[PDB]
Amino acid sequence: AHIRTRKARNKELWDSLADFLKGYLVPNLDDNDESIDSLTNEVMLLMKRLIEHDLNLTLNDFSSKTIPIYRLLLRANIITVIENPGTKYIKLIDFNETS
Amino acid sequence: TAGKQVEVEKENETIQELMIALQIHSGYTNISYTI
Amino acid sequence: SIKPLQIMDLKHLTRQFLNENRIILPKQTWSTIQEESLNIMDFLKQKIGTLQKQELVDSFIDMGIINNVDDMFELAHELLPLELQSRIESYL
Amino acid sequence: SLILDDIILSLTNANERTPPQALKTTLSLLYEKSKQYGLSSPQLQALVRLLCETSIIDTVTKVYIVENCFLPDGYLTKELLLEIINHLGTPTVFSRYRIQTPPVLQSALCKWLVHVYFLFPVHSEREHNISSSIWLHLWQFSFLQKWITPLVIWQATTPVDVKPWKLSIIKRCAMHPGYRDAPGSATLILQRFQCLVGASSQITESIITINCNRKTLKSHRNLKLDAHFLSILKRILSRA
Amino acid sequence: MDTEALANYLLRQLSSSQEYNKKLLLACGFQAILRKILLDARTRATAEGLREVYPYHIEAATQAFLDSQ
Repeated sequence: AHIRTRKARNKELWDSLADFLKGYLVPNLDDNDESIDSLTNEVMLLMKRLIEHDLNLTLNDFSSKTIPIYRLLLRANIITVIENPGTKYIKLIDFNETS
Repeated sequence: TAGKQVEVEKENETIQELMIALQIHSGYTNISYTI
Repeated sequence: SIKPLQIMDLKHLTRQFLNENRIILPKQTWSTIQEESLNIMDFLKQKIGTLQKQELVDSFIDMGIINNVDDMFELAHELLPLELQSRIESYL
Repeated sequence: SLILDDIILSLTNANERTPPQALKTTLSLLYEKSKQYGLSSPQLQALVRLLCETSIIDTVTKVYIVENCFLPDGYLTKELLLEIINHLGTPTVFSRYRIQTPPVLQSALCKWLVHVYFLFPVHSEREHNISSSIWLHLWQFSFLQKWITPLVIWQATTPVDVKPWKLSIIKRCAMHPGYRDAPGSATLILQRFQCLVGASSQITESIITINCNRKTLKSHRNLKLDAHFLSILKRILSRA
Repeated sequence: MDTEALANYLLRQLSSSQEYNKKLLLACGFQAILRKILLDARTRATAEGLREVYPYHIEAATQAFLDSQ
């Protein structure tokens, strides 16, 4: 009976994150000459890529339009960047682990 | 599975911790407590 | 005049870098790095005493330190404290 | 009392162009009645934000107002820490249009939060998780570390608070050149995690990787706390 | 000593906002060279199969630097 309040909370985080991207983070990028929804989707995709721990996410997945995002994650110290190719993969640190 | 409710609880946790870090390090000035 | 730079200061500017690799310096090597810390500082003190905006990091690519300015930020991230990182970011 | 609002509401209207001796009157009037009636938490919210956004007060006199008139008449509001929090940090590429507040004023705000820690309000546990990670993130600002580390420590109560990802954040920052004091402040936080969760191999070996002289750690464990400020504060809290 | 500390150290033996930042850039340049040199040194100390960087490796690598670069 305790499950549909957390799935309730789960959408109210997704759209909170979304509303914050569309609302603040992506407008303060102001690239693509004015493509706020053409870019929000770029960025929204990237965050669900990060949140779902897509291992295929690499540095090249950042347009030169979205590369500040990458730099922002880097500054906050909340991603790990590791290279056999000379390419570099990006995953979120683990917030759930307890050991 | 009642163990995949323990998975939305874990992505519930990362979105939360993710926003805090975006907000702080992007100079956001409306940091609060969202439900 | 304090031209020879402190050993303990070196052992701090780099102790993460050493641990993060294989590097095991005895105290004897530590002195050696000190006297070399001079001729390495000696080098670039005549390299370009001209302080330029644009070629500052262009000078640095020429030295074989980096390839572009993205690499310089990856250096800022690992050598500067948080708030200077946000600064330098806008400088580039 | 109600007087401390024409005071505060006036400073709000001050700017460039105000007769500077008119100003010094209102400030002394603030210094005076704040020590007497103490400050009502909503007033305290309005005060701290003008202190962080206006240009028309010397910064070292701002510090003075925090050191000599930030005297709450009870428990702190949560909307007050948010107001402080929303004014801490560095100007970033997404936030260059932002009014940013002198770092010295920032750290002094934090030092002040240390003095009134016992007046923090009760957090729901979800709220406590959030607050615990904000201060850890903020802890990384090199010029807030001295006074943040007590807050990140004192909030460490249950072993739920201490998790691996908080550890590297700490360990990264201790080992990180371009920070001077961070190894001291970091071991401290760690020892409090040790002192809290018990064994945990990760923590104990991190502390080893950070060698501190055992005497910076004794200069870091003891804080001077300005007895004159808590004096006046006890008096205020006694009265009503 | 931290990196900003190292910045003013460097410039005092030689010599406004945009010029502050370059001072920092410069301090990262010193540590960047310096660690290139220690990494060069480690490899030729591991070439010879050794546990530990010995001093000659250091002056090898340091001149191996100033020659090529």
